Amino acid sequence: FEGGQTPLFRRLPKRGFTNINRKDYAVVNLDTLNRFEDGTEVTPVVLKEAGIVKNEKAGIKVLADGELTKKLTVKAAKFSKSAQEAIEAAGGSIEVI
Amino acid sequence: ARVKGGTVTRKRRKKVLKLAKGYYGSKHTLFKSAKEQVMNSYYYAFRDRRQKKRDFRKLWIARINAAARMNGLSYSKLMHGLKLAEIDINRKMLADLAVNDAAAFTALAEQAKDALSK
Amino acid sequence: NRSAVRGGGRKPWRQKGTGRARQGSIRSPQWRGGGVVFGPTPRSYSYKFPKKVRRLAMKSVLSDKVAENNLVAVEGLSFDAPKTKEFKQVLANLSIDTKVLVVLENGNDFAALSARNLPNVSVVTSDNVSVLDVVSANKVLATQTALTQIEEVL
RNA sequence: AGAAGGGAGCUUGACUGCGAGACCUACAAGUCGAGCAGGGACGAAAGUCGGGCUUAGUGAUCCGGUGGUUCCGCAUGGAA
RNA sequence: AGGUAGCGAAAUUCCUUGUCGGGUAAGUUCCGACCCGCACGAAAGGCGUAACGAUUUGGGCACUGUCUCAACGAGAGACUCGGUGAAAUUUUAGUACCUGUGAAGAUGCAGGUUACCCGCGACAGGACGGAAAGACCCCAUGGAGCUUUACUGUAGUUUGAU
RNA sequence: CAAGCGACUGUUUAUCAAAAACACAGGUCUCUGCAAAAUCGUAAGAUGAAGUAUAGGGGCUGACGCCUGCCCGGUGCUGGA
RNA sequence: AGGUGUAGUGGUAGGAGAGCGUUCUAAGGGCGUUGAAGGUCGAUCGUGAGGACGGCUGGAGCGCUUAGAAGUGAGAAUGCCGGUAUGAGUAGCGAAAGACAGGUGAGAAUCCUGUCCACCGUAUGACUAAGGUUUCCUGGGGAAGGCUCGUCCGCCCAGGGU
RNA sequence: AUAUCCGGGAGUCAGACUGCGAGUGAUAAGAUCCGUAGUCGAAAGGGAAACAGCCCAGACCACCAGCUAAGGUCCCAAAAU
RNA sequence: GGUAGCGGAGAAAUUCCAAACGAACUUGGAGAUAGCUGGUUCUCUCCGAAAUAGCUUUAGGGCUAGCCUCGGAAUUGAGAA
RNA sequence: UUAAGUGAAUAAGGGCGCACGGUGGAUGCCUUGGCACUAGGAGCCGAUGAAGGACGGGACUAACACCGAUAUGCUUUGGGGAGCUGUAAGUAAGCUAUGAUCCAGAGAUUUCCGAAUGGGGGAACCCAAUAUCUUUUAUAGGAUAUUACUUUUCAGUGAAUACAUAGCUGAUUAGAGGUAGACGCAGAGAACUGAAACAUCUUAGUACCUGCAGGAAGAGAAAGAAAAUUCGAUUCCCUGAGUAGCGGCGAGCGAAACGGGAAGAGCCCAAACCAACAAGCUUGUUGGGGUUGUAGGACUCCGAUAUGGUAGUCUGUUAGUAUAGUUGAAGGAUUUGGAAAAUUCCGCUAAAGAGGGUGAAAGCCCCGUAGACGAAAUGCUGACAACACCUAGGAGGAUCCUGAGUACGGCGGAACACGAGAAAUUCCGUCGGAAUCCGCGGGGACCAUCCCGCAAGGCUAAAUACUCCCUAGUGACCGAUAGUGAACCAGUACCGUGAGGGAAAGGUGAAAAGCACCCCGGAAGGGGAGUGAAAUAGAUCCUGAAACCGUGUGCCUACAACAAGUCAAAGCUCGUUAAUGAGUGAUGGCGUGCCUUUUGUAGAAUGAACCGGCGAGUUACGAUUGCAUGCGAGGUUAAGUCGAAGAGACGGAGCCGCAGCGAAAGCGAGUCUGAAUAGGGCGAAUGAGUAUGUAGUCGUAGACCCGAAACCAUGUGAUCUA
Ligand SMILES: [K+]
Ligand SMILES: [K+]
Ligand SMILES: [K+]
Ligand SMILES: [K+]
Ligand SMILES: [K+]
Ligand SMILES: [K+]
Ligand SMILES: [K+]
Ligand SMILES: [K+]
Ligand SMILES: [K+]
Ligand SMILES: [K+]
Ligand SMILES: [K+]
Ligand SMILES: [K+]
Ligand SMILES: [K+]
Ligand SMILES: [K+]
Ligand SMILES: [K+]
Ligand SMILES: [K+]
Ligand SMILES: [K+]
Ligand SMILES: [K+]
Ligand SMILES: [K+]
Ligand SMILES: [K+]
Ligand SMILES: [K+]
Ligand SMILES: [K+]
Ligand SMILES: [K+]
Ligand SMILES: [K+]
Ligand SMILES: [K+]
Ligand SMILES: [K+]
Ligand SMILES: [K+]
Ligand SMILES: [K+]
Ligand SMILES: [K+]
Ligand SMILES: [K+]
Ligand SMILES: [K+]
Ligand SMILES: [K+]
Ligand SMILES: [K+]
Ligand SMILES: [K+]
Ligand SMILES: [K+]
Ligand SMILES: [K+]
Ligand SMILES: [K+]
Ligand SMILES: [K+]
Ligand SMILES: [K+]
Ligand SMILES: [K+]
Ligand SMILES: [K+]
Ligand SMILES: [K+]
Ligand SMILES: [K+]
Ligand SMILES: [K+]
Ligand SMILES: [K+]
Ligand SMILES: [K+]
Ligand SMILES: [K+]
Ligand SMILES: [K+]
Ligand SMILES: [K+]
Ligand SMILES: [K+]
Ligand SMILES: [K+]
Ligand SMILES: [K+]
Ligand SMILES: [K+]
Ligand SMILES: [K+]
Ligand SMILES: [K+]
Ligand SMILES: [K+]
Ligand SMILES: [Mg+2]
Ligand SMILES: [Mg+2]
Ligand SMILES: [Mg+2]
Ligand SMILES: [Mg+2]
Ligand SMILES: [Mg+2]
Ligand SMILES: [Mg+2]
Ligand SMILES: [Mg+2]
Ligand SMILES: [Mg+2]
Ligand SMILES: [Mg+2]
Ligand SMILES: [Mg+2]
Ligand SMILES: [Mg+2]
Ligand SMILES: [Mg+2]
Ligand SMILES: [Mg+2]
Ligand SMILES: [Mg+2]
Ligand SMILES: [Mg+2]
Ligand SMILES: [Mg+2]
Ligand SMILES: [Mg+2]
Ligand SMILES: [Mg+2]
Ligand SMILES: [Mg+2]
Ligand SMILES: [Mg+2]
Ligand SMILES: [Mg+2]
Ligand SMILES: [Mg+2]
Ligand SMILES: [Mg+2]
Ligand SMILES: [Mg+2]
Ligand SMILES: [Mg+2]
Ligand SMILES: [Mg+2]
Ligand SMILES: [Mg+2]
Ligand SMILES: [Mg+2]
Ligand SMILES: [Mg+2]
Ligand SMILES: [Mg+2]
Ligand SMILES: [Mg+2]
Ligand SMILES: [Mg+2]
Ligand SMILES: [Mg+2]
Ligand SMILES: [Mg+2]
Ligand SMILES: [Mg+2]
Ligand SMILES: [Mg+2]
Ligand SMILES: [Mg+2]
Ligand SMILES: [Mg+2]
Ligand SMILES: [Mg+2]
Ligand SMILES: [Mg+2]
Ligand SMILES: [Mg+2]
Ligand SMILES: [Mg+2]
Ligand SMILES: [Mg+2]
Ligand SMILES: [Mg+2]
Ligand SMILES: [Mg+2]
Ligand SMILES: [Mg+2]
Ligand SMILES: [Mg+2]
Ligand SMILES: [Mg+2]
Ligand SMILES: [Mg+2]
Ligand SMILES: [Mg+2]
Ligand SMILES: [Mg+2]
Ligand SMILES: [Mg+2]
Ligand SMILES: [Mg+2]
Ligand SMILES: [Mg+2]
Ligand SMILES: [Mg+2]
Ligand SMILES: [Mg+2]
Ligand SMILES: [Mg+2]
Ligand SMILES: [Mg+2]
Ligand SMILES: [Mg+2]
Ligand SMILES: [Mg+2]
Ligand SMILES: [Mg+2]
Ligand SMILES: [Mg+2]
Ligand SMILES: [Mg+2]
Ligand SMILES: [Mg+2]
Ligand SMILES: [Mg+2]
Ligand SMILES: [Mg+2]
Ligand SMILES: [Mg+2]
Ligand SMILES: [Mg+2]
Ligand SMILES: [Mg+2]
Ligand SMILES: [Mg+2]
Repeated sequence: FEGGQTPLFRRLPKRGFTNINRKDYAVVNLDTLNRFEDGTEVTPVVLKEAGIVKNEKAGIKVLADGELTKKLTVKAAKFSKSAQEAIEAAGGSIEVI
Repeated sequence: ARVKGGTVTRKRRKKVLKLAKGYYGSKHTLFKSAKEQVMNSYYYAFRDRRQKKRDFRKLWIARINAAARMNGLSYSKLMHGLKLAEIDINRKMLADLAVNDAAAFTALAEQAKDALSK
Repeated sequence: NRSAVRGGGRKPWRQKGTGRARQGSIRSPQWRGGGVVFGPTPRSYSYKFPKKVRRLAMKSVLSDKVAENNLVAVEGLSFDAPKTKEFKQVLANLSIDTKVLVVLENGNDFAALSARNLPNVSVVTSDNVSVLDVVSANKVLATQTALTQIEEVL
């Protein structure tokens, strides 16, 4: 309350809408995948047991923030293009579930 | 738990009343009157510890002035002359000599008069 | 509070003209017999530390007893029938005269019965042992199986 | 008046995306802006042009109208 | 559609104690009259009116302590004594005057002046005395009652369809 | 003796106003054909009336005497449609 | 742990910091009929809130240390309740006639008796409805009630009465 | 020897007088309204007789010690008749 | 005996309805709301304002900023004279 | 001698200090009673007369408690073992080992009023009818029973009116009122308030009123939730989430599903069809049959009369359990004292060292406690038995059935978090109004497709809510101004016409041993003498503060203008927590209270008569910051289960953090804008979080405390007055 001056929120427009079908993915970066040994099968189940991803939301999405250094066969709902290149550049492989 | 008033209230007021012993009527009897007068007494006592220093210097100077004139000199000229003679005796001591040891006060006065002439 | 105290609905006297202080109820808090302002209200005082903190606290008191050599482990405490004098003699056998927490394995009814009446003894079972239990005792007297059970619990 | 005043030709920059940095300022706002790109006007070129000598000519949000839209579309395709 | 009859300085006339006449030694009131009716007027009736009125208003006779102007007497209280015994109020008070000062009107501050201690009967100038959280005044995006061609509703009434 | 106001007897602000205020008989307007209009009530049921237009309701005026002029554009009411 | 040096140390609203005291809880360690708490007095200690120690009173409980929790601190609210003042021995003691003798009694202007006097008498008499609800009668009483008093009472006690 | 910046907690939104510079006012007001400095507010002490706002000056405390500020030195009343 | 509070009754005065009636009394919603007035209880230490701007159905209220306080970060030291 | 000068003492009264009293009832200690809860019990009582009352009952009886004309008790069955006739003494008269009083189970009695109910009525009163009995010669008198109203069923009478029906009489049957000031469902439904005004909105579907309940209620067995592909009645808890949404898009309002738990349970009808009966080929009654969505059933075929289940019954039997009880270890001295439990000395008991009482503080004195044990009677529960009641498989579709004035629609309202909105879903009023298995409904306007279901019929335990009462306990809850209004004869006294409002008031002592007797006094009251450890513990009785009132007197005071103190100070009087002491104080200097509110108050502004007690930032849930601890790219569980109303364990559902950018599709250490490899915004680069504690502040709540005028909703009043 501003003592009767039109409050800041009334001065500003409402914006946007919420998508009923909105899908939000649980983000996993490459530096987090360095925690698994070479040849590991990294899975949403494996990540849940590791405690890395407690809530996968609409699914696991892998992002290329850090540098990956181990060879893995990574399974996830989505892959950023850079993350796919890094995983395969490390001699691993990706699979969309 | 519940904390009832207890004895702290009475203890505190009794201390104030003790400070008010000898005050007139209700001022030594009733806590509110006694507390108000004890506060005023504190205000006076602090102020008067400064004033007593003024009052005694006023007394000594007046007594030194009377003794100075009995030696052919005013107070102000005597203190100028004593300063010229490098005498550091203070007014409490001078007033005491003025009353109790007049011969010594005269000897001081002569030194001051000598210093004034020089 | 003023709403819970009996009566007091009506205004004691008119707002103006009587020369009295204005009052809205005979149960107002400054009245004798009026409602209490604030004051106690029923509530819980319990809260839960993180589990890891609970575990560390329990190990600390147990490790403190050992560090001071106040943990007296006995092979077993057997009694054909519960008799306080006998357990009292066991405490003398082990030279325990101070407050002691006697920690017994489950099912040792007769040792618990014979120990509990002694004013300086506190009895627990190995699976119900709390930090307050341990800290209160100057000494802990634990049977061998009780110690093993504790180590399985923790 | 090295015009910002006056006349004439061609024009539509009274451009689109913007914008380092400043001024002003409780906030919300208000003001100036080099420069970059797109596509231009005038000019031989330099260059000037994001209205007018400068500073007034204005009104938040909510709610509605109209136009556009590679956005969403409550099982799905549509629609609303 | 422009106020007629009647009345009119009026329970209405501001100017206003209008003006003139009467009444008085002297009449801002009263009565009679005049009519520039600020701003009378015919059923929110006009004008008049015998009788009536604890009605308003002016004059007169009688009468008087109303007054000139106050005096005396009776009783009740007051006063003294015996009995009985409240109240409002109250920061503590050993509680003067003048001039000044100061939140601009001080028993209390300054300067000066006056004043032995304690009461009793009296009086009210002050204690901005007591009584009541000013009623006037303003304010509160207070309250209540009232009004309407304020807003929004609504009981009722009415009209149509079913 | 005289003037204002109210015709009159009455009535009223229990507790600051008894009056020139209210009422009044009289006047006038208007509604009401009876399951009247009007009013109390969601209704049933009542009052109006066990009355019936010379009666009942409502508005205004206010004994009596003499009188009560002009305006229907406006607003209401009534009728028309 | 302290020491030196320089500087600083008025303060409303208000911010920060650090403490005093109250009741209760836990643990520890203690004190109490050889006198706890509380009360009261004293010339006591600390920079402050406050803390001891003695005497007296008192007659059962209560400190201390550390930590915890709080209905945790009053001088003001025309605060609430209680007590007691001030005004005061003051206002008032509620429309009127009583006097004296004798009696009763611890005590009588005030109770009883007598005498005269005085007051009401379309009443202050005699009935009765309501209302009250034991106030009626008799014998005792004098704390309170009675505006004084009281031996008396519409009061109190004990009996009775329609 | 402070400045910014980030964050927790406020309080304040009646100001007053004095000097100086202006307006309003009658170049009246202890008036009103700004600017500017100070004091009061929230500041005790000394001086101005008394006297929030003027002059001197900022009280952590003790002293029966000294020096000064404004202002003073014939008596009240300290100090040069 | 009848009429009862969104009411009754009123020869009409805001008149009466159990000693205050522009709308009774009682209990409840209920600790109504109160930008208003009053009150708000131990101590010492450190620091210490404001009475201004902007906006406000706003003017004795509020909000952001200014001014106070506490903590923190950091720089070629950015403050003051 | 004279003159001039100086000059004490004195107090009518007053002041200060001190001592001792009175008044008063603070304080301390204590407690009869309260407050908040936990576990279990029980969750209703009434026409077989309730709740609540009135009036009565005792050797004397005013009150309370008990009881009811069988009255301070009766019978009976158990328990119990020496006293008893309540509070309450006193006298009196009695009872009890042939078992009293007392305790528990079961019965008897139970006046009058009150729903009240034969009629009436101003409750606790009055007045009847009929039958039987009784009193009197008889009338009068007395006793017992029956007699309200409506409902259900049956019978009998019986109108207008023919048969009938209505009415009427009787019988039968069942309701009628009260609560527990709670909890549930439903009808009806405010206002102050918030929105800084206010009509939408909010307060709220709250308060109030009314109906119906039940021990719980309600809901409940998919015309569901969904679209991970699936789940499989309902209820409740955690979470989702202050999210999606709603909203003068304001103030505010605010889900649901999924996930995790508690608890779990399912079943009966209508219709088709069959059979029987009755009636006017159908058209009713009864019984069978049948019960649904991977459609079921009828029907027609075959085939088994089994096997399982139960939310049945005063069916017994049995066990347990509630309602009385029994038993239950161990100390003596010594010191102090009135008294020992304190103390000292040696002992002992403990399945009991919980607690209470006892002449102070007791494991061993008492009541108890741990433990063991006990039931004639009546409940309650569980089994077991009995009995009753339900329970068929498979294959066929020709035909038949599967809830109509219903679904649904228009209009007007309401409920859904959802305010008509694009508004689905549910309901109410009004009008219109389907299909029916090749059908119908839902998946948030609507259509198609797909998927999920099968309305218009009913019932149903548990998990949930609440506590007037009962039993056993608990408390960093109260300790008489508190705690219930009420510790005490309190919903009383008292106030009010009434509704209604509503107090004050606890403490002798270990024991009354409550002061024989004497003395003054009419008494009251004192003084002795006694009792007692103490009476200055004497009933107004523990402690006994202050205001206030008084007595004694060390110092001062009758020339002085004084917020009354302070600083300086003679004199006098005293001697300490022994301190460069105490009280008083002539005289001198200085000096306008406290608080609030103000630019500024000694203020001639406010508040306080005084003293004492009480009296105001709290708690819960959330937000956020500081501090602290644990763990750390991680941190952490919630409900719940076990457990002492504890810690703890389990529980990973969920929540925060680890990735941002965008309205969004979406991309991602980037992303959005843009044509843009540009620029710019926000981010990353350039990492610290999270749980809990603690404190500061805020938000929702009365939110620091007190105060309006008023508003609304039930009631109470015309004994005043119109
Ligand atoms: K041109
Ligand atoms: K005229
Ligand atoms: K006129
Ligand atoms: K004349
Ligand atoms: K007249
Ligand atoms: K008259
Ligand atoms: K006379
Ligand atoms: K003043
Ligand atoms: K006077
Ligand atoms: K009013
Ligand atoms: K009249
Ligand atoms: K008349
Ligand atoms: K007339
Ligand atoms: K009259
Ligand atoms: K009238
Ligand atoms: K006429
Ligand atoms: K008429
Ligand atoms: K008219
Ligand atoms: K008439
Ligand atoms: K007209
Ligand atoms: K017309
Ligand atoms: K003492
Ligand atoms: K408090
Ligand atoms: K007070
Ligand atoms: K008095
Ligand atoms: K007095
Ligand atoms: K008598
Ligand atoms: K100035
Ligand atoms: K300053
Ligand atoms: K009247
Ligand atoms: K800050
Ligand atoms: K004297
Ligand atoms: K009855
Ligand atoms: K209840
Ligand atoms: K409203
Ligand atoms: K408001
Ligand atoms: K049910
Ligand atoms: K939420
Ligand atoms: K709004
Ligand atoms: K069947
Ligand atoms: K004991
Ligand atoms: K049994
Ligand atoms: K809808
Ligand atoms: K659906
Ligand atoms: K479905
Ligand atoms: K005593
Ligand atoms: K004295
Ligand atoms: K003095
Ligand atoms: K005043
Ligand atoms: K960028
Ligand atoms: K870009
Ligand atoms: K941390
Ligand atoms: K925190
Ligand atoms: K509050
Ligand atoms: K708060
Ligand atoms: K009446
Ligand atoms: Mg107190
Ligand atoms: Mg209340
Ligand atoms: Mg008063
Ligand atoms: Mg209370
Ligand atoms: Mg779709
Ligand atoms: Mg859809
Ligand atoms: Mg004239
Ligand atoms: Mg004359
Ligand atoms: Mg004339
Ligand atoms: Mg007229
Ligand atoms: Mg007319
Ligand atoms: Mg007339
Ligand atoms: Mg007298
Ligand atoms: Mg002046
Ligand atoms: Mg003056
Ligand atoms: Mg003075
Ligand atoms: Mg002065
Ligand atoms: Mg006055
Ligand atoms: Mg006022
Ligand atoms: Mg008249
Ligand atoms: Mg008359
Ligand atoms: Mg009157
Ligand atoms: Mg009169
Ligand atoms: Mg008239
Ligand atoms: Mg200083
Ligand atoms: Mg205590
Ligand atoms: Mg308190
Ligand atoms: Mg007080
Ligand atoms: Mg007097
Ligand atoms: Mg008299
Ligand atoms: Mg006579
Ligand atoms: Mg007569
Ligand atoms: Mg008599
Ligand atoms: Mg008698
Ligand atoms: Mg008397
Ligand atoms: Mg001024
Ligand atoms: Mg101020
Ligand atoms: Mg000063
Ligand atoms: Mg001041
Ligand atoms: Mg001098
Ligand atoms: Mg000279
Ligand atoms: Mg009027
Ligand atoms: Mg009245
Ligand atoms: Mg409310
Ligand atoms: Mg400072
Ligand atoms: Mg505005
Ligand atoms: Mg039941
Ligand atoms: Mg027996
Ligand atoms: Mg009857
Ligand atoms: Mg509002
Ligand atoms: Mg025993
Ligand atoms: Mg012993
Ligand atoms: Mg809604
Ligand atoms: Mg539908
Ligand atoms: Mg419909
Ligand atoms: Mg299906
Ligand atoms: Mg159930
Ligand atoms: Mg009480
Ligand atoms: Mg007490
Ligand atoms: Mg009480
Ligand atoms: Mg004593
Ligand atoms: Mg006593
Ligand atoms: Mg003199
Ligand atoms: Mg003298
Ligand atoms: Mg002022
Ligand atoms: Mg004052
Ligand atoms: Mg004064
Ligand atoms: Mg006062
Ligand atoms: Mg009534
Ligand atoms: Mg009546």
